[PDB]
Amino acid sequence: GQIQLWQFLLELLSDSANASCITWEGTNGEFKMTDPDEVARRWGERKSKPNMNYDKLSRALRYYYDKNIMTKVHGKRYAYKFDFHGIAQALQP
DNA sequence: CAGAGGATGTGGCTTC
DNA sequence: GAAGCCACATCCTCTG
Repeated sequence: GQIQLWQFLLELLSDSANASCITWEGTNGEFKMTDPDEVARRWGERKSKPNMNYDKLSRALRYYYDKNIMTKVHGKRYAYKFDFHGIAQALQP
């Protein structure tokens, strides 16, 4: 508890063990969900919510476009880009 | 199956 | 004991 979504994802990406589950992809910002279910599973877990799936998760991310927190890497599959613009905003009191 | 966004609901923190 | 917003969860009818 006491956490956002866009945070959780960072936590995982800092651990190179989870590269099986979610790995940084090249350019600053870009990453891909190699396993978009083991992700969805651990999220419900951390948020004590055992009905969780990529279906509801990606909707939660689709809100972060308007907030300029992260953006969809168009065409490429299960891939996403963190957005420093609105990241720096949520990182202020 | 993605991926998209509207609609409604929800546990969360709080102002009168 | 109630109205305020917050960031999700739940759902849903598109589309490729």
